[PDB]
Amino acid sequence: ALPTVQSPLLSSLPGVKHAFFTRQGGVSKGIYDSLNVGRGSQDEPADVEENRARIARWFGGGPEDLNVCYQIHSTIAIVADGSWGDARPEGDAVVSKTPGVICGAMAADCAPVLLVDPEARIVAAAHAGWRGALDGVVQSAVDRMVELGASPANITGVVGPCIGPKSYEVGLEFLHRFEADCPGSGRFFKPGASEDKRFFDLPAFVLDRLATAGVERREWVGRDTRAEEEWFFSNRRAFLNNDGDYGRLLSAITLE
Repeated sequence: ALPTVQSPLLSSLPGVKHAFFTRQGGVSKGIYDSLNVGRGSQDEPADVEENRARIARWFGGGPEDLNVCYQIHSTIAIVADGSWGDARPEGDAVVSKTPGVICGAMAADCAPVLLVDPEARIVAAAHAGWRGALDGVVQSAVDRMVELGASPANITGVVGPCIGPKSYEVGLEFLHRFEADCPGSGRFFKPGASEDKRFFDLPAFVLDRLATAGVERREWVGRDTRAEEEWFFSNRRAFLNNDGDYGRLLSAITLE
């Protein structure tokens, strides 16, 4: 029933269920309209819990089976072998080899990444904003999966809805940070509204991180959170509209 964005690269995997959720299908009101999963947001806590329950039910489980971190834009990848209840451990990636565990990541412009090694039977959900992506959250998630038994060369990784290259405007300090800290990343920047601006291609950069991490099977679903208000929440759109907060989209994967 819940609308979802799914990838052909993951939908064919038996015993594995994944989904990049939209803003539709929930109970939240106003700027949070329907499916807001942000426990750290200013929305009604009860509604947020109901939205999380709906998503958990889509997966065939319950709220306990949902594992989502207190995201801090780090490269910290946490392993989940069971329910955390209402606990939100600090981190930006959830990894598991345990059936029933739903690994989830939240976003509203940043890039969610779902990964899986279909042979070792290991899954993971990562939160890759510009900071996490630059610092290595993708490689970290892959490394954590490997600790559980995964093999880089057998991992499939998909980037979900996020702010697109036609929507992500950034300044020169941002540009220079990437050019200096990540050699060659300048190719992911495009001409902006002025010489003082540039458009950053986040999904392309994240795909590059996956490739550098040994992930050979990858893709971006090609959905722009900022551009498609009909389907996605967007921090950038919230900024431009002067909203003091925004709804959060969930992206998750699980070993059935």
